[PDB]
Amino acid sequence: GTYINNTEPICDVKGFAPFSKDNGIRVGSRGHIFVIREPFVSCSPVGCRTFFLTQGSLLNDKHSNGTVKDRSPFRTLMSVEVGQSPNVYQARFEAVAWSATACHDGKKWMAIGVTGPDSKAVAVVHYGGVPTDVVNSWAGDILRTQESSCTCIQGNCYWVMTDGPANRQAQYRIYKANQGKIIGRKDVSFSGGHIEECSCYPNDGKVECVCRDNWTGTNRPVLIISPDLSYRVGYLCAGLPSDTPRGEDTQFVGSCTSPMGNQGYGVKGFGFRQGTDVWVGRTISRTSRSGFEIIRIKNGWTQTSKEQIRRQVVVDNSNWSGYSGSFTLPVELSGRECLVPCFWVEMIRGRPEERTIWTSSSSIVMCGVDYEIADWSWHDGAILPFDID
Amino acid sequence: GTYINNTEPICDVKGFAPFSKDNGIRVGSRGHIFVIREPFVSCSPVGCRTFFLTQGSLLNDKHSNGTVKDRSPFRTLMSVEVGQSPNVYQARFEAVAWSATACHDGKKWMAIGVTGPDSKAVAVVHYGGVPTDVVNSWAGDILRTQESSCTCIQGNCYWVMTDGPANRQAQYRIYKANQGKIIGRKDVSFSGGHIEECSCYPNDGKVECVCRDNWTGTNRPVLIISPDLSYRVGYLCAGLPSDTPRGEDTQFVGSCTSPMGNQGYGVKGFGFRQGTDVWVGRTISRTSRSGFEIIRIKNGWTQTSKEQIRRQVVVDNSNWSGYSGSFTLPVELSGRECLVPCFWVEMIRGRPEERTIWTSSSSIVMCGVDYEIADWSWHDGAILPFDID
Amino acid sequence: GTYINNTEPICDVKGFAPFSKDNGIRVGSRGHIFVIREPFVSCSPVGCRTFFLTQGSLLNDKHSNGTVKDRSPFRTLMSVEVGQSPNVYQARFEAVAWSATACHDGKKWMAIGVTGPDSKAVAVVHYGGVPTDVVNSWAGDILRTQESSCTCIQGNCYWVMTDGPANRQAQYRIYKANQGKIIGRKDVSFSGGHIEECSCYPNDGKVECVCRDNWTGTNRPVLIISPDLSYRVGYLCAGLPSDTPRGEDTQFVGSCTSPMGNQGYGVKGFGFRQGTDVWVGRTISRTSRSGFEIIRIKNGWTQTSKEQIRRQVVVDNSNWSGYSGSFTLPVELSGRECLVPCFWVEMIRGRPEERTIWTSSSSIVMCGVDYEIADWSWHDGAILPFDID
Amino acid sequence: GTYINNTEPICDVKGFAPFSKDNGIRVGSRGHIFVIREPFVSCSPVGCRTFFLTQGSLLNDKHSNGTVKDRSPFRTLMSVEVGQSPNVYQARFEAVAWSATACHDGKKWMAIGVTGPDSKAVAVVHYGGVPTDVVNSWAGDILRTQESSCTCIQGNCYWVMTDGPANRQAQYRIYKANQGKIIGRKDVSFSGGHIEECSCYPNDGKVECVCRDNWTGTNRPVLIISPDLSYRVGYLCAGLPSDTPRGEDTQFVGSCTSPMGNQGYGVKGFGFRQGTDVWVGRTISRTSRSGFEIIRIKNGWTQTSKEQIRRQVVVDNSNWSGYSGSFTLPVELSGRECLVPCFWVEMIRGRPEERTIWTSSSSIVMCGVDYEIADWSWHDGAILPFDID
Ligand SMILES: [Ca+2]
Ligand SMILES: [Ca+2]
Ligand SMILES: [Ca+2]
Ligand SMILES: [Ca+2]
Repeated sequence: GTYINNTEPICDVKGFAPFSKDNGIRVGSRGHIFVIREPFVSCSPVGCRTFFLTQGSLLNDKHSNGTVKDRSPFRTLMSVEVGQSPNVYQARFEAVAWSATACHDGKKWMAIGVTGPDSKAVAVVHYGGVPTDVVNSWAGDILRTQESSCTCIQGNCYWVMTDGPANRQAQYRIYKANQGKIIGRKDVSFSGGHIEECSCYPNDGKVECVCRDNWTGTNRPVLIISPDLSYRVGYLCAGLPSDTPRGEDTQFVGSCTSPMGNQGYGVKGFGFRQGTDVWVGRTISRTSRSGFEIIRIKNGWTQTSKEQIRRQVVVDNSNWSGYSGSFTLPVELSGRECLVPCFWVEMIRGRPEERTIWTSSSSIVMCGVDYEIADWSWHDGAILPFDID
Repeated sequence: GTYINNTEPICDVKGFAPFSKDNGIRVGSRGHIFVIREPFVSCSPVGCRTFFLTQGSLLNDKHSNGTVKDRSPFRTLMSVEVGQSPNVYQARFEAVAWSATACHDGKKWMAIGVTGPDSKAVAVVHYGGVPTDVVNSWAGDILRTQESSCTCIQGNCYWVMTDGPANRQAQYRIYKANQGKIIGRKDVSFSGGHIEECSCYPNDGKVECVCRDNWTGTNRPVLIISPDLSYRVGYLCAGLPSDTPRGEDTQFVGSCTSPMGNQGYGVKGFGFRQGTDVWVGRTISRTSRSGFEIIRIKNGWTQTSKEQIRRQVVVDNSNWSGYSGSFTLPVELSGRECLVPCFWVEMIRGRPEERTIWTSSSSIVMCGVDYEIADWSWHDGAILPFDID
Repeated sequence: GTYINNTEPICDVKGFAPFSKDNGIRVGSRGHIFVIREPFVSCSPVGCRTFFLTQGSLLNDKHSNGTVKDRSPFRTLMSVEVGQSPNVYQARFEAVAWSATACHDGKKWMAIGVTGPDSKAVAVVHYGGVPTDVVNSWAGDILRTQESSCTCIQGNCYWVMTDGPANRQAQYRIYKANQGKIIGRKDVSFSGGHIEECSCYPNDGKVECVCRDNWTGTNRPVLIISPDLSYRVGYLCAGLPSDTPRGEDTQFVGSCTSPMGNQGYGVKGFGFRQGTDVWVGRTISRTSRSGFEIIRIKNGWTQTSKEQIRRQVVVDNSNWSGYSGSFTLPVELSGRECLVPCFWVEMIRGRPEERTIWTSSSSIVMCGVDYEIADWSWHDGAILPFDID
Repeated sequence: GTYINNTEPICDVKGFAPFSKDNGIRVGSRGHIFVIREPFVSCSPVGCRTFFLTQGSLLNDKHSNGTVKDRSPFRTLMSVEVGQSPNVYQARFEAVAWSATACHDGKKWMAIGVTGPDSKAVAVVHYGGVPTDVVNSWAGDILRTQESSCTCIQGNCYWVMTDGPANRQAQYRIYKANQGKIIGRKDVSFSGGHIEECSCYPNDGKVECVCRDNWTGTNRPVLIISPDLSYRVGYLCAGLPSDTPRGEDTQFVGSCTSPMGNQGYGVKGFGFRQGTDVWVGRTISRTSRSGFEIIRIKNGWTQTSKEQIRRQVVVDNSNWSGYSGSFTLPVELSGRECLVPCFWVEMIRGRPEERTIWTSSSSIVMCGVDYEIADWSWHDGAILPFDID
């Protein structure tokens, strides 16, 4: 007995409890902490890990100068245990990557890193610490993936990739792998729809993803993947937009099928089905990546509901946030009969918003519980500028 | 076979042998050492760990500026092995917390961290590295806990919490948990009595705690918890006060039922029943947190005894001390038939007493043995001010 | 079940996927990273490790002054997991050595370090973390070895050593060991031929090595070792030279038996048999250790072929490279039926080519896959000079 | 199966091969390395560890100022794997101690640290990471022990302690322990003889120690302990003195029963019985702690032999040495049928000999092999003064 089932329903939860906080930038003032982005969480049967992209550079060093390309040859995926800062001396090497996803099937870690050139990039699949397969760019335009946990059901692991334009129609694929080896792929037909940077989780033996529309939608697309790779694709039905930037709530009319709101740009974000309701994350500000709030919509997975019945602030609107993503706790760690829904929020510090040569981020992680949880702000807390500035 | 019984009597001991000393502040002059408070010890079947609260900041860095609130959003519970300094690169993440307790039931670590807002704070229970339950503030006034080892008997783990005023009547609860899940709670009726920051241990299959009175008592309250959660509550009978600040010994009349001494303030401290005698810890000074001595009182658990029959100095009255707390060694590590009683002393350095921007502490840990042990001073030993000062 | 068989054929592969990159020098600007050379990779059943030679000195420290002899008494072999920087606090001690090889037989690591004086040096064999045997210099002229993975087949581990002149005829031996103990040696007769710094791998139950000629050959010698230690020895047949320095390709006529090209000097490098084809590594420049390319030659293992059918650039010719070496993934990690061929490239920074007091290197590791992989440059990326300069 | 037998003869060896070298001071110029003394080696069934005494202070920090007492309250015993520098972030806490011994019985580590006051000091026995027993000073004059590996035979572990004057008659005891608990002690009658800082090893099911005479002997005492604690005591028979300081070899007449040479002072050192021969370590200089040489004396364990038949220099007489001590490799690591004899040499840097505020040391470790090994110098190699100077 070794593979995780993950065929159970997602736990229905009234609130989200603080899991961990790494304080990485604050520690980085003096300690040896990588400059990072996308601090995503994923879990095995023994514990949860925080994954992150590095530039081979440390905070308070000249190499942190953020003029370096995002898609550089120095870009690597590394990991630490959840709540550990992304420090050099505890870190584990996962992949060469400027885009990533990772997940644990119950026996080993699977990690996928995209590197190489824009026009012909390479996704290298790792399983158990070594390359086992690859996917080459199929559309020759920045092959890329979730930047969050992929999802593993019964020994088969699932993720979503995109190749094509960052601001108009692109192409989308879902992938399936067992023990490091790709055993199926499907092209997701979604004309007029855009998909990036999906936040996925298991629920009831399917994969559900809530992704980012970077073309015209201030709502988030939703992708529901069956193990045979038939999928359903559309938009989160709810009548509140959860992308950033977005328009006022009052203005918004939702749509189960179309992007709405007619604005470009975006941020990675997430949501969890709760029967027919939905929990949705978003920044507080509609115009910038500041603040973090999670909102439950009555019937918001099946209807263009604006029925808000819960709201918990996790980062206040005076503080910088960023990407967020989803994962779940396995049953063997949680001890429950359902899959506990959890999320992470990245808190971006430095350039552009602040006068620094560098940019990094830290995180606050939260897990669904059966109780209301009070509002508070678990913000980054670093004091900028730093010495190297 | 996995759960620890801890149903055995506490070892009767004539003295306390040095276990470990981390030298954390001294190392922090150059190494990457968290700024800490409450360095409590707790043990599993494989070893003992030192837990501590951090601020996400390191010694000799600007983030150590101690103007930050105690109950900040950066506050986390972390741990290292006993005698390791609270350094970043060996540390293990336990909880987001500005108040904590932890203990090991024989299979996994249970850790409890309180964070969130004063008026509606959240205790998050961790078991095996993940959230499994919570307790929300029931009195909306700084929900808080032991800052020391909780106690585990036969797979059920016990701790004490307080919600209410820091200087007058507050409310007190005891909690019981199995595998991360709360299975019972009881309100402790104690009118006119105050309870904070309890130091508890197993003895004979009950939980005994020696807590801090921050209202009127220079004596320490005592709480004795049966596994069904019926409890006995009162004050340590002995005719010597062990709180700080306190009045002269000669002045003092003890009380098995009431606080005595009629002074406010306090410090976390401890004691161990020895049949009907008691070992009690206290600072040497009656007015400040300087020095550390442990005293055995003949019949001091059952009578208002002033019969002192042993005294061992562990920190001299020229050196700063602080909180102290209790724990026990499991039988599987100790190899004995009784539960060895052990304690830790925190040694506070920096503000208020010394001219620094920061405040941290280090520790000396001691374990009961069957021999008299000579007086000495295992003091912190750091040389202040530091560079950042 | 514990010993690795490694009796399987080498995987036939169309390309090489990025495995890892440590970014060691970049991190060394601020972190505590050894000054290194020869960052070779070798793997066990549980993972792959990067081995390296240190000088007991760190980057950005006065001890990194590179006036110290290469064959100094401070020289040690240490290791980290693949893709971890050669940092002090994750490193594992392997041997005292200014020349090395290491490999894992399926039960334990075998490590061999040469130290001591030029005229009578000592190779100390380590197995399972302790000395188990030695080989003393047999020719009293810088006893030395592969600086890469040795090769283990069925519990017996194989390596090649050289004792004698660095620029003319020297003497060569192959060694065989089980559980740390030498069980056979053979002198390799190779008059007029030179062998240094062999890069070997298992294939079909023999050991094949592609070594460096430092006397007259711009082609590489090839050594094929049977388990009874009979061997075949000659030169890589192919009509393209893969040493550096070398002459133009157009000029070159290959030879299965003789060194060709009539130039001295050299660099450690590698190649893999693919049935009758060969993959060969080389620097891009013919005159300096800049760039890295891998080329497949149709029939290049059996014929003086110039039939190039694949070429993948891994480091561009604007960036410094260095030594390269080979290893293979075990079947138990890879999950395949063949031995996946992998290599590493060292990227040298600092003196001579650059104005620094020091010299170190970092690495990019690559593994054979069943797909073409696009050209790119995974270069070191450090920004020199450093502070200590 | 868990306890080590260690009832086998000591391997007869013709030379000593380099095991490891930590380079600790050199790394300490930039890394976070404890200021140490007595870097002794001891081994379990899984590997060998280097133990060391720290002051809670790091190299290049103001706390390294060596005005601090040797017997301070900050003094702790810590350990790392053999060949790792004594760095903070890999170190393991063993005991509070300004004098120590440690050894592994096959199941757990036993560690013994002496701390507390000169006139009534406490040895705390640790087994499996916790206190299990103590020995209080019996003569009220600096209770102290080997500063090297103790010796474990069949689950019973043996060490030697001294209480009394450092320069004239003192009292000596041998101790026996199983699973952390003292099960026997014996007073060693040795009138006119002095014993300090014994270097012991198992051989043929007894414990043999070669100790330091700090009173009148430039020869070393020898102690042979049977498992029932009857002992034989005398001096190493050989006609060459191995203490430092000592008189010329030519002058010396050995003695199996008496100290000879009539000089005070001393240094910890070692020797190994080889049937009736002896290997003996000593500094090269007769007047200072410089150089290291090992010499085999024909019949030197049973006769006042001056028959020198082997000599291997390990540190040259231009370089600082210091204490040395003995240990053995277990059969389960070594794979042999005899106990391999190994030793360590400490290389002292800084005050007194050099102009520094601090004093620390590094080490070179060596293990017996069946071959002559060439002369060389594996010296410390640090470049003093350091910055803090
Ligand atoms: Ca959008
Ligand atoms: Ca009080
Ligand atoms: Ca050549
Ligand atoms: Ca002497």
